[PDB]
Amino acid sequence: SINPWFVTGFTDAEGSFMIHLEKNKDKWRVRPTFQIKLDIRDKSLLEEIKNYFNNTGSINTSNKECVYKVRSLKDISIIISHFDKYNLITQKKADFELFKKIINKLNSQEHLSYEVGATVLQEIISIRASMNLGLSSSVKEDFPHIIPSNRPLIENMNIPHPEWMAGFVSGEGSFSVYTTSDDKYVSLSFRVSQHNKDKQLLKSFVDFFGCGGFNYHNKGNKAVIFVTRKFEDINDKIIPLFNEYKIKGVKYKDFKDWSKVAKMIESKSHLTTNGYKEICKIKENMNSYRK
DNA sequence: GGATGGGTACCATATTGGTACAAAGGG
DNA sequence: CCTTTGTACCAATATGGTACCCATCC
Ligand SMILES: [Ca+2]
Ligand SMILES: [Ca+2]
Repeated sequence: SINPWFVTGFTDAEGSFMIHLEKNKDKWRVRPTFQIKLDIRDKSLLEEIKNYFNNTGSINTSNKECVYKVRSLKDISIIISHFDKYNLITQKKADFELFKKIINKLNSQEHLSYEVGATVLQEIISIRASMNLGLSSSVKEDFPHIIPSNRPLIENMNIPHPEWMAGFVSGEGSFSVYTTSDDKYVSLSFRVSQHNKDKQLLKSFVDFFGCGGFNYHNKGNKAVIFVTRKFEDINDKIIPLFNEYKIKGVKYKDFKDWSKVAKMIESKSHLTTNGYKEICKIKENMNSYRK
C-alpha cells in the first residue's frame, strides 16, 4: 500500500519517458517506453512499483541490472493517468509532457507504423526531437525539419508532499558516515545531488527541512548538492522526518544504520573507543559496502 | 505479407558515494 | 585545545538513455 506521491518522487529521480523511432522497410515504427532501471540489489522496490501500476509492463534482469519497461499503448495510459493526478516537478515533467502529446497523436490513429508520409509522423519526429537526447543521426539522414519548444518549468517547483521527498531521496539520496584519517572523530552527512538544470529545485530543499546548505559538487560547476552536516539538524529534523515518511528499498537499511550511529553520537558514545570501534563496524557494511 | 511485442545488447554521464582538513567556536 | 562543520576533491558505476532481431498475430 505505497503512496502515489512516493511513486512520483521516485520517478522524478530514476525513471524515463522515451519515444524511440525504428525504421522497418518503407515504414517507421514509433516505439514509446517508460522506464525505471536499477541495480539488482533493489529488484524488490521495482516489483512494488510494478504492482502499484496494476501489473502492467515487465521487469527484466541481467547480471548487475534490472529494468521495468512499459512499452504497450494500453499499458501506458494507466501510467499517464497517475502522473496526471500526481505531477512530476523536476525537468522530467517536460519530457513526460512531450511524451503525452506523442501518445495522443498515436491514439488518434489507432496504429504505430507510418509511411514516410510525414504529417502525423513529422509532428512526432519534431516533438521527439526536443526530448531526452533527441533524434538519431539516421533519422537526421531521413529528415531535415524543425523542433518544437520544450515547456519551461523553473519556479514551477514547490515540493508537493513529504512523501514525494521520500520517493525522491530513496532515489538520489545518500546517507554517509565520515571518519577522520587519525581515526578519532566521526560525523554524519545527508546529501542529495543533481544536475545544474535543477539547481533552483534543490535550493528549495533548504526550506523543506529548515536546515543544511547547498553547494557545488565539482569544479566544472556542472552539478549541485544539498548537504546537511550539523548533528543538531540531522537528529532533530532529517531523522524524525524519515521515520514518519519511510524510505523504501536497500537504502532503508542504510538509513537505519545511519540513524543507529546518530544515536551513539547523541549519547556521546562516539567519544569512547568502544563506541568508535562499533560505529566503524556499521560503516563497513552500509551503502556500496553492504553484504 | 505486414505490424506488433518483447527480450536483450549497447551507449554515456549524472549520480554514486567515498576521502580530506582548515576554519570555526565555545566553556 | 578539542571537536564539530562547511566545503572541497573526484574515480567511476548505477543510472538513464537507445537500437535490433524475430516470432507470433492480423
Ligand atoms: Ca536522476
Ligand atoms: Ca539511486
